[PDB]
Amino acid sequence: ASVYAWNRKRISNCVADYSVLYNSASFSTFKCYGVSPTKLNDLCFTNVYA
Amino acid sequence: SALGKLQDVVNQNAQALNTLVKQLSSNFGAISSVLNDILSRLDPPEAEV
Repeated sequence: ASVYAWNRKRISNCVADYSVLYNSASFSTFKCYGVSPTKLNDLCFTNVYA
Repeated sequence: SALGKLQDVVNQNAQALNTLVKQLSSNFGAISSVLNDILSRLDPPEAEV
């Protein structure tokens, strides 16, 4: 969608892996705020968005 | 309420200890007040601050 009408996607009740995205070598920028690009496959979250 | 100064000293010591304990739940400008959570969420180079 556009920038002013971005689509929010709720993610819950699932197991999410993030190491396959950081090591994909396709994403230009992968800046993490509050968390680290690693040590995230060992944590569990309550409600994330996309 | 006969023994006043003794109870006052005991209450002052208890309040000092309670304040020293409760000063661990503060962030002081950090992300959180839990050192283990900080170490588990951020890598050392970013969690040093």
